[PDB]
Amino acid sequence: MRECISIHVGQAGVQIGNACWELYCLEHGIQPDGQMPSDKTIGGGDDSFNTFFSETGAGKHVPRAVFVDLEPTVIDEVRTGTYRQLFHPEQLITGKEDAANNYARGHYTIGKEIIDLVLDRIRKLADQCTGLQGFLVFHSFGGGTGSGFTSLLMERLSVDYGKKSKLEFSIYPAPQVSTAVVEPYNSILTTHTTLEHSDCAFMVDNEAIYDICRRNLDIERPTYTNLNRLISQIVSSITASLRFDGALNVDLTEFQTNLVPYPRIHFPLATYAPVISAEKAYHEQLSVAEITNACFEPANQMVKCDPRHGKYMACCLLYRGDVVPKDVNAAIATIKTKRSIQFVDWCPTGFKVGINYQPPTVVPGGDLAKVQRAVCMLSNTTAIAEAWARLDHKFDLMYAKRAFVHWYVGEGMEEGEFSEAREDMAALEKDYEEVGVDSV
Amino acid sequence: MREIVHIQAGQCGNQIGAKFWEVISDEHGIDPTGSYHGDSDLQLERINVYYNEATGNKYVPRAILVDLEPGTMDSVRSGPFGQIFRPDNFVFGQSGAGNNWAKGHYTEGAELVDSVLDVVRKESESCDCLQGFQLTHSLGGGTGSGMGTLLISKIREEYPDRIMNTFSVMPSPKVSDTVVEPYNATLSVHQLVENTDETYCIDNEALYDICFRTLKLTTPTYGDLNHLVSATMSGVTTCLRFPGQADLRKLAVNMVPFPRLHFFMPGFAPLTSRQQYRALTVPELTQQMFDSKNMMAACDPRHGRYLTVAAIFRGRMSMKEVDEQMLNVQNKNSSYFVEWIPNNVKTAVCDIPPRGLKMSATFIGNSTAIQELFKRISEQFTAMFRRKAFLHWYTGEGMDEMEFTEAESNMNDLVSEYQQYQD
Ligand SMILES: Nc1nc2c(ncn2[C@@H]2O[C@H](COP(=O)(O)OP(=O)(O)OP(=O)(O)O)[C@@H](O)[C@H]2O)c(=O)[nH]1
Ligand SMILES: Nc1nc2c(ncn2[C@@H]2O[C@H](COP(=O)(O)OP(=O)(O)O)[C@@H](O)[C@H]2O)c(=O)[nH]1
Ligand SMILES: Cc1cccc(C(=O)N2CCC(C(N)=O)CC2)c1
Ligand SMILES: Cc1cccc(C(=O)N2CCC(C(N)=O)CC2)c1
Ligand SMILES: [Ca+2]
Ligand SMILES: [Ca+2]
Ligand SMILES: [Ca+2]
Ligand SMILES: [Mg+2]
Ligand SMILES: [Mg+2]
Repeated sequence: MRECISIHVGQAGVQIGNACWELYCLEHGIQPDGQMPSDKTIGGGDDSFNTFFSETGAGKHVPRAVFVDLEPTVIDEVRTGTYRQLFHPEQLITGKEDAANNYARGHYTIGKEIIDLVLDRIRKLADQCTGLQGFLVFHSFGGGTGSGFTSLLMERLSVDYGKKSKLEFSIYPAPQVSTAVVEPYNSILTTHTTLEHSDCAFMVDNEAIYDICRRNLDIERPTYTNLNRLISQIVSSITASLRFDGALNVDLTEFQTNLVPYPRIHFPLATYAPVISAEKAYHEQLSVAEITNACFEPANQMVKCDPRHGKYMACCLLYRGDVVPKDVNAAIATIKTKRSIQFVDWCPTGFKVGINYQPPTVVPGGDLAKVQRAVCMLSNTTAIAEAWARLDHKFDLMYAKRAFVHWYVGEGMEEGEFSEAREDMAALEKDYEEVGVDSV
Repeated sequence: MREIVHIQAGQCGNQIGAKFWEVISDEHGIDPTGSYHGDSDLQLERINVYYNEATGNKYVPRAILVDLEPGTMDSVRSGPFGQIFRPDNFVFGQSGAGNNWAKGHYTEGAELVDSVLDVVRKESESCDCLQGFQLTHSLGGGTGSGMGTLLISKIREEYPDRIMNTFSVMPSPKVSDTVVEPYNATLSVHQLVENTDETYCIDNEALYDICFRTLKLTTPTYGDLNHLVSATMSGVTTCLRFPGQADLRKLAVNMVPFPRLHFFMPGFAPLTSRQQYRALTVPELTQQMFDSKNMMAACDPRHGRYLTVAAIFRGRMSMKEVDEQMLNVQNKNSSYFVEWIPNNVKTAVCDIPPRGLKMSATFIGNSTAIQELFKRISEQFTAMFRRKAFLHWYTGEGMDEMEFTEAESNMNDLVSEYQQYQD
């Protein structure tokens, strides 16, 4: 019951999915062949981890996941990698020719040739669920598949599953690791097209993760592997409420109630701590107070923005590991006196807390120290609209000259779709201003 | 044989209800397996009020457990006295209510409600003469609030001349799970105004302050709060569970002078921290019982006036000294009792004390000061509703804004009604 189906779209979605499912297996004690010796109910069960893993009669624990990409080379590494036995072959779907960093090819020219097969595979996963809760969709904003095919898939999932919840983990582009000049175009197009189909979206700014790796982990030139290991820890913190049971556990959906005051205002800001190397963590035990205070350090946010220059509409603290409410309450009291956390006047100001007792885990060969306790803060702040503004400005510079637009028109799109998408973004920026103004 | 049918709905409703049945099962000498092992005939005199007698001298609570998710009732079934409940009396769905009054009242709750009524009807059909019903629930969630008030409405349709009583936990931003609690509580309060005869208002803020300030608990939990609710529920039902006077209707007739003003503030004494073996004198019991700090609605009685007051004293004590102290509290603070209801302060005594105490006192007030509770809720409701904040959770279930505006006016009318009798 309460199953969650994960969908990983494009290179960024697939590679982040690799890191997440490896981490999940380590947290739950699942071996690369899918066996889980601690699971005494063979072939089934209703344990908390069954939200993300189905079971076969042979004792295999199989991720409730589909991997999809329009070219094969990334998913091919999964097919031949360490966890190749984890997935059934039909869960890994590839085409031959990718979207060439063109939303139009991902949503139309190329995506339309594989969308039906993808939906059929998702249906096979749904049929095995006794109480499907919804989907988790991982994808980049900047790639042609991550943008165009994700939006096509989200539209089709609304039709085939109605208002069943769909959450996103969306990779927001940064110049240090970007691969296409037109990524601002693709980002605005998919954000516009997906907006009414997504119930909640966690943006991950690649530049924020890049800075954290360089600053806190002493990684000179972070790679996708470095970035994805950190992203997986944040993803794990957010989904841990769904995969583990506990007296103090609070379900992600209950945080969602507080985080989304209006349908379009559904982009929480995530902050994670502690991010520290083994060399620095040695003999340095980071307390509940220390990791909590770090949550309000802007340098630890998953999206670059200044919450001090906006207003809060919600603040949630998701703890895991050796944490008890007494220490949380004391930590929060301190913060409430040294940081002015300004809420809009129409919203309560109490922090919402959940605790999962299962301690954090790390993948061998990684950069993060193993820690006894960690926290992910999820806040709804008007400041996250800064991320839209930066993207919209790059869009405007190019679109005023119609640079690169012929690539999209040549694949069937119309200039009207660009202005329509950009106007929706302008309205969204204005919405974020409006909700922050005090009531009359 | 004046049977009462007990219903507990949602997470809060089932967790407080489970503790209530643990407390009174102990008082009546009923073990977790339903077998009687007391030593006083007073334990069984009125046992059929809350328990059905099964084969083999087994006593089974006349209780129905309701929820839209399985988690909490799984905990109850595995809890201390979980095995004492009738297995068929567990009625639950899988979807959950998402802290959403509309889901409990109009969609998810609507799909399950008929099966709950089947169990209610079954229990009512085996009653020699049913008094009425008691429901335990919170108002700030979705199942207890939304589906609980749906159940009350359908029970009144099928049993229109039976008394409906609730223990209703009021939300507070100090002890809050979600921000929509004032929405759910405002929607429920109107249902209660229309469809219950008596509602005990239990404010989570008052329960917290008692645990933190008086009981000196550094980190109060929901369990600590429920300990106070269990003790209070046992206190206010003593006169129903032991020889006295008497039944729900007679209580209502002497407590409720106007039909809509049926929301009570309960209180308990002693409330002692761990100096716990000290003997408590009748004056101490009487002074604390009327102290605002001993009350669980988070309303200052000195801000309003008592329409009616009931006080129950438990334990082997001097009934002569009880009257002297009671008559002393009234005749020393008569400015807070309306003078147009003569002799509106009634006192009752019960010989059997609660477990672990030589004597205790329970307080039931129908005070116009309860308007402060409804004012707090109304202000929190409007702060969000002015901006239509979080409404999409409710319109997605088919509700319209007009229903929120009507609930807003209904509760402000209720506040206005209390204010006229306070002057
Ligand atoms: N954090 C992270 N970002 C990635 C990763 N792979 C790609 N990206 C980012 O994703 C954007 C490019 O999109 P991709 O996911 O590679 O493209 P795609 O979805 O495969 O679509 P096409 O190749 O155009 O068909 C750039 O901003 C990259 O920096 C990854 O593994 N981790
Ligand atoms: N006193 C008390 N209040 C509770 C408890 N559990 C939840 N609440 C309160 O009830 C409201 C949440 O409703 P809940 O019963 O959990 O939702 P439901 O399961 O949908 O009915 C909030 O105001 C909580 O503070 C409990 O065990 N004791
Ligand atoms: C479909 C639907 C229905 C109701 C609200 C929205 C919504 O997301 N906003 C953004 C916030 C804005 C405001 N309050 O200033 C109002 C519209 C969308
Ligand atoms: C102060 C108090 C008293 C009694 C119980 C609680 C409690 O366990 N929660 C759950 C978590 C919730 C939150 N804000 O996250 C607050 C209520 C808190
Ligand atoms: Ca199993
Ligand atoms: Ca607007
Ligand atoms: Ca249904
Ligand atoms: Mg690609
Ligand atoms: Mg709850």
